[PDB]
Amino acid sequence: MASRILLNNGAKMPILGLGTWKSPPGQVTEAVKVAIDVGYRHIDCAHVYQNENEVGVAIQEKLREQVVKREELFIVSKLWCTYHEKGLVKGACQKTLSDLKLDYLDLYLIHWPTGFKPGKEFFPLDESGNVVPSDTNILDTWAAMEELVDEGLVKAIGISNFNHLQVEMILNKPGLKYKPAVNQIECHPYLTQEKLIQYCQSKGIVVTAYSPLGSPDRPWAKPEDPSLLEDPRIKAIAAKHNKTTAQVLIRFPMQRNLVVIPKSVTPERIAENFKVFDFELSSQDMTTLLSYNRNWRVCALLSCTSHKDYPFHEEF
Ligand SMILES: NC(=O)c1ccc[n+]([C@@H]2O[C@H](COP(=O)([O-])OP(=O)(O)OC[C@H]3O[C@@H](n4cnc5c(N)ncnc54)[C@H](OP(=O)(O)O)[C@@H]3O)[C@@H](O)[C@H]2O)c1
Ligand SMILES: COc1c(Br)c(Br)c(Br)c(Br)c1Cn1c(=O)ccn(CC(=O)O)c1=O
Repeated sequence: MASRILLNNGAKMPILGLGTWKSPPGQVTEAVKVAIDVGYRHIDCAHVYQNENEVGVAIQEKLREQVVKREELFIVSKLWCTYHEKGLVKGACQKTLSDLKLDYLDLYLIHWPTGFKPGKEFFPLDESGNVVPSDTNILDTWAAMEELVDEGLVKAIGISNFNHLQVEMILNKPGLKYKPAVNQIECHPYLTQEKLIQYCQSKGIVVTAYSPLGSPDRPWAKPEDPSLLEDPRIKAIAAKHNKTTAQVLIRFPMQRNLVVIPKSVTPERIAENFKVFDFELSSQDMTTLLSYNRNWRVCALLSCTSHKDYPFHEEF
């Protein structure tokens, strides 16, 4: 589709972006310098990726050589769960601004619908292994997000891993100032998200799909797990197209009006990943892909299954 989808806030947003979860501080700068070199204009970031400083370096570097202008960059960070208490949102936002070395974000997401106990510990757990919630509610958190818009710190606000009932709850929030611009969710061939994707676009909310390649590098990957990249059925469509299994996987959600944010620190792969503004997949394959759906989640936040705002109990 069109390279820069438009958000319900006036801004357009690059449908392909560089993902930075699991990109170690020591490698992430050179990856963001490279990805910008090849053409990426969109960076997916989070405080909880513990590399924002290093990311921010690469971004400043490119501006101060005027390889790209600020207003050309679509930069996304997220508010981690330990920061939902409304009084802490602003500070968390400023901190990530300071890390990235930016005056403003193009998009700040509520990273998960679930509030954690505030601290340094990103995932605070009781003795049984479930996280320690805060009794914060979404709407209060969301309202602090809105204040960030009005204050000029962020240009848009979205949500990530929200079920539809959770988006609905914000939409129907009395006194609502801004509807969420984006829902960032897990989306890929073994989790096609047809129902929630439908719901979100219809409400005029742009859907970014995360872990498009299945996130083989996810730390808790069992060896016996399915691998998108090494699925014979998916390898074929790629050979048929004279492109890589990954390039398929990346163009797939793009042909659904989703935004997509593959992660790499491998400069070769980073650029292999951007070589997708120049072909098309057939409706034959598109529907075949959608048929592989196993309702399989890479990110299920299982330590939070007994959190009142755990989002994955809902069908969608
Ligand atoms: N909002 C949320 O809750 C949430 C959750 C998960 C992810 N996300 C976002 O989505 C981004 C992408 O998702 P992800 O990090 O889960 O995993 P992913 O993008 O599905 O896959 C990344 C893994 O695949 C490898 N890879 C990258 N390009 C490749 C290529 N062209 N060929 C073969 N292998 C390739 C990478 O290796 P190397 O890097 O070693 O090359 C890395 O190990 C994240 O980084 C994050 O920004 C958001
Ligand atoms: C639920 O909190 C934990 C816990 Br508990 C542990 Br242990 C780890 Br490791 C992570 Br990375 C997290 C946070 N987390 C996930 O669970 C799944 C994906 N991600 C990446 C993301 O949210 O973008 C997490 O940070």
